[PDB]
Amino acid sequence: MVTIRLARGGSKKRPFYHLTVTNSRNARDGRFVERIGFFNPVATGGEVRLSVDQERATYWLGQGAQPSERVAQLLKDA
Amino acid sequence: RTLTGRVVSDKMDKTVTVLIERRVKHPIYGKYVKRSTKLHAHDESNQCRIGDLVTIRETRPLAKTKAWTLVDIVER
Amino acid sequence: NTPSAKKRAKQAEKRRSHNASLRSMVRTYIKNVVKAIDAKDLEKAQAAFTAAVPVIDRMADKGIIHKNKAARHKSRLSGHIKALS
Amino acid sequence: ARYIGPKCKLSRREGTDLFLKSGARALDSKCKAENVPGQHGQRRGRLSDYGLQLREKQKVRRIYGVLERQFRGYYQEASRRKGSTGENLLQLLECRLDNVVYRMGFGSTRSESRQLVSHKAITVNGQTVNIPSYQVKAGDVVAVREKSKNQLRIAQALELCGQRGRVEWVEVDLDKKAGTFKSAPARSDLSADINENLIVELYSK
RNA sequence: AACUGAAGAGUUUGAUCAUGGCUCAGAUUGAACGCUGGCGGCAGGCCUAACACAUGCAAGUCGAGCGGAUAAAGGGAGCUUGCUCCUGGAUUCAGCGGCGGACGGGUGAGUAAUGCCUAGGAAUCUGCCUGGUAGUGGGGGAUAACGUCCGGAAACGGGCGCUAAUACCGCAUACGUCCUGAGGGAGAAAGUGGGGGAUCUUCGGACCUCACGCUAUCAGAUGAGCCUAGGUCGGAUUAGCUAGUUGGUGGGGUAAAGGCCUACCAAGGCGACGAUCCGUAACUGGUCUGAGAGGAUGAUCAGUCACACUGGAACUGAGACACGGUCCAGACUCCUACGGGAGGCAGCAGUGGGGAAUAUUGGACAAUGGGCGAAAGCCUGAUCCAGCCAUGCCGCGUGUGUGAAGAAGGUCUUCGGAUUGUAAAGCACUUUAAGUUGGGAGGAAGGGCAGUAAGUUAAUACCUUGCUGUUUUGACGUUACCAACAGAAUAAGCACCGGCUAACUUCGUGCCAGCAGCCGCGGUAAUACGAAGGGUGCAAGCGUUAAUCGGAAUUACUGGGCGUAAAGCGCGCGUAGGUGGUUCAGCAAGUUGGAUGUGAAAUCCCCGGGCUCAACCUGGGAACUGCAUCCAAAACUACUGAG
Repeated sequence: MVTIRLARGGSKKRPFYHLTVTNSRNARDGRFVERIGFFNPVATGGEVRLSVDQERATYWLGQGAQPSERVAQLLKDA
Repeated sequence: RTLTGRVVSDKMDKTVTVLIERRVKHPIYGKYVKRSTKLHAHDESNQCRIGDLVTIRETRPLAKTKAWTLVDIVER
Repeated sequence: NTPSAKKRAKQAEKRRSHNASLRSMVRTYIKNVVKAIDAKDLEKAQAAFTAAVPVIDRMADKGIIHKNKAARHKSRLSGHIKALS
Repeated sequence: ARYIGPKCKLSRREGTDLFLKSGARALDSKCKAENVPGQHGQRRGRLSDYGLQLREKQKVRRIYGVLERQFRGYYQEASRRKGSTGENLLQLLECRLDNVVYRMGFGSTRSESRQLVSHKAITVNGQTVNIPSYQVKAGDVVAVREKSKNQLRIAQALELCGQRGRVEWVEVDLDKKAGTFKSAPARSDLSADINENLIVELYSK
């Protein structure tokens, strides 16, 4: 299956996720089909937490992309 | 995609051989050399002569080392 | 080791022995047709061809031979019966 | 690592005032700045041509208190920016926080301003900064923390502002002790003894 | 958003100009060693023996697939405090099954080629996902468990007897599937669970509905297999190499084109544009130097390939010729009742060995992810976190002010003094980090339970979904961070000082010991050896060694030379190849301009944004010089036609 899930970038104790669409049998930090947004939990000041783009998420979700548990709510809270 | 060369061989059976010249440039000295190319175009009717000027195109492989075919004979 | 690889080990010969019976049966009903061609037999091969088409295709949807392999014998063996006319 | 030791002795080799001692008592009375230091303080002659460029670079590097690992770091940010690396090298040494505390006049020496930053007594945007490398911007309201507004180190130093004047890119308020860094300096308030065409040429070869 | 840097010196000579070597100043490393040693962030840590391995752990999960045996609560009775039996039954897991172990983690042995990059295309496949479409009718024979017997030192093996399934196999039907020449012919399936109006009935059940699962098939994404063209290290003191070899035909074989394979036919194929052979090496996006052109190099991170003690081989399956699978042969350890067996850390730790040299037998599933079940849950040595090591980059401390009797004390001296030096001492203040005490976020999204509203329906029963209410969850952790208390207390070395090259004099030593990157010093006055004062460079580091690129216009495309410094074949003729006088005309292969597809993300660069700053993290752009397909222009080169 293909799936929409979260990567992990940044230092220790300061994460920064990436909404990628990947084949399911890959690594976390490995290859991907494309990337559509990010998610910053520790965003402070001028930083933006959610930055999903609704165009490609309209495209992939109509072709059987299967989201994760956190991405079940982040697309919902837009 | 369509190439052009001249025939050098008629020895095999339903199989012709072309020379495709080419001017590549040298990567560091800025000069256009000539370096050749020699294919095995699939002849079809055993009717080309040594010294022609023909036209080839690419198909699926027919034997091994023979994937190009013959479009048409341009000039003698 | 595991107590789960030793289960997939026992579960391999129970299918290896089972698939071999379903696989060799196909080949006996095909060699009956080919040995009947070589003796220039028109009606002997025609009877063997009739009762071997259902054996091949019923062994195709079980998943023993692939469905494009069963599509290949039926085309070629018809091409040798029309060459006896 | 700072420099802890004698401080007339640095002013005594380069042969200038250099503004290192604190009070307005006297130059060349605490110091005796007539000679090169050491035993052979009388013999002189023919500074080498390489030795002139190193003497100019070491002069600018001892006014402010940097070390060379930091100083080459400022030199990279000079050559990154657009145009006139000599002026840009100075304006990254003017915007540093231990300089601006000295320009406002919250200390006698420049090394006193380093200690007032280091003990969390200085704020920048309303929040505490204790780093003597903080590059301030245009319009940062440097103020003094209320727990130490009664220190005589700050009160006495404002009478030492009389022999200095205002540098006309700051403004200081002698009641609430809240300076305002107005804008960047120009290449007119800096003294002509420093040379922006010897330090740049030293870091080529 | 677009964007700039190029240094020289010493050494051949009585001296000079030139040619030409050598050596130094720079920035860098998975670095090692010597001296010295406060702190915290963010990083990295077997480059050598792919050399053997003690002991722990690294892939299992489903009782809403089916047997079986454990049988609670409770319903109890009875008998006299406890047992008896009964009744239901919640739990629980050895077995059959469905899935998954082909993903994730590790290492660089092999391979000089279509392996890997870039551009293309045609002959195929694809479990789980999405969109559809047509179904989900009936029937039979076995089998483990469990019995029981027999054999084995074990590791286990054998026999007879019994039972079930979504296990397995016929039969029935079928497009919108396969083959066929139209004509015609061939092929499937599995049920469990929540409910329930009516009705048949032991609501054993049928029944209706819902969720789930299964069977054909078309399309979409995703992954995979093939073919062409080009590029891809040194050696010419390696020049010929090859009979499935190179084509054709007939037949097989594989998901799929092909000498892939075979039977005859034919005598071809490649090669100085370097075949063949030898020697070494995993490639790539990138890193390190450079002004640039280039030159070396492929640690960590990412993509691709290749292996899993050595050599083979297939099965199972959607997809392996399979790191914790099977069979065989070999080598090597271990067990044994001597008959036979067992095992594979190039998974995480760890031991031995090698070596100039490289870390703890940690903590957890809370986070992000995977596998199974979607019902919660369960597994996870990949992940997220701690421990060790100045192994690197970036930041902060080791106090601040005043103070000349210019004190002792030291070294030198023309004996007058000079210098160490406001430096100390003395006096007045300051308390970050470290220490101590109190306080204290953010990483948490959910799940349970209850309620309610929507749509499913025959039945707002169940269930799905909004929402409400209530309750529960963190390895890190004594969290970052904040406040208070103590007091200047808790905290500086290392090389060098004749010239290149910043910085100097006395004392020992006398061709001895010794020094050294090059010039070269030392024979009794040494600014070069050994010390002492003084001084200069750098700092929590400083030095040497090893190794690349610069400087080297010293392999010169950008950017050199050949009368005498090294360098014009003894002279001809000439094949491949390189270059082409002059007018028109055509053409568009080069060439210029433009458009589209591509050039993975990271890295570098530019403008911003977050951590008290910076390193670090991160948003938007440019760039990736390329290759391909189209459109136009026609000066010059090419090709063509005429002079």
